[PDB]
Amino acid sequence: ADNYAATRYPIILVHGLTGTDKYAGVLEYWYGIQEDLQQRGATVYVANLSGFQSDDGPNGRGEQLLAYVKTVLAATGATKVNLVGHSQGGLTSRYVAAVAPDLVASVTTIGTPHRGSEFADFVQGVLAYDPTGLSSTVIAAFVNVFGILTSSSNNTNQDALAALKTLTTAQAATYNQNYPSAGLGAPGSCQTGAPTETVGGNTHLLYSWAGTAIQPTISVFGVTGATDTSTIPLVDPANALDPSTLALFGTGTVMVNRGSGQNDGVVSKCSALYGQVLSTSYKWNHLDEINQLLGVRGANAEDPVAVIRTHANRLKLAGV
Ligand SMILES: [Ca+2]
Repeated sequence: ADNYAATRYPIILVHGLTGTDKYAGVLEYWYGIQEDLQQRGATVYVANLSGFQSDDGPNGRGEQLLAYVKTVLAATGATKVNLVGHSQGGLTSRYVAAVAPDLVASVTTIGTPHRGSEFADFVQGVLAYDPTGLSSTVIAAFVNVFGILTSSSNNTNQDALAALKTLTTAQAATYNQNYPSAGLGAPGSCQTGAPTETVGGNTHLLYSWAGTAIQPTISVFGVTGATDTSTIPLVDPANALDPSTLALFGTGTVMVNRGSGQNDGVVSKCSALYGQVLSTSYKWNHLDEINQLLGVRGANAEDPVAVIRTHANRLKLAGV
């Protein structure tokens, strides 16, 4: 213990897809990160939202988080919170920052698809290929039951198709239209915006970082091969001990063929840019960003727990 990560305002960790579980259910989402932060003097809360849903909407994750923030403020006696989200959680965070600017002090997005995911476009295109349209109903029924069963609170508010639609490239562009941010650059620019945003009296510190383990190598006959820079070639134990390692290399290959460029298996570099970009050089796949699975990472991957801890100190020195 010490006060290295002792920020003025409480930190709320915001999850992306999968299960309406903040963590727990069958394993914590932010693996070992809450314990580490607490040990260094931080007040941390983990949001428990719908794993499958859109961010906006009456029953979306955005309104669920707003409610949660209010509960935390009432409990801690604090006046604002620092929001840090991974994946879709970064989009849920932007919603609260937009809808309730006076209750937010900073927004940090880790591997967030601000411009959507090319892999999402792929999955939906596949689903839409069924001329009878029956598959979409069955897979939705299957993913929804999964969500409620994996949910810690066994939340019945799941909508697999809404969540899929949300991570889509086209839908993201509409989201950015409805919930603009000074941290965002022009669409199609692959550029970031300003490091802060002042929503009338309230100023927000904006940060982001991406993982770019999946790099495009060569193209031949149309296809482009990719490389997983987070692992030592072939022999890396991560390939054996963490099944998401190879899985994300594969989804990352599909993305490279959809013109995404370097990515983390789900989100590309350009789609993740927001506010003050601390780095896009991390050799991490989408799940390494949150120290998964069970803390397993490739030999070339930076320590995610260390980066997040260092960031809580960054906020502290910034005054939030
Ligand atoms: Ca991993």
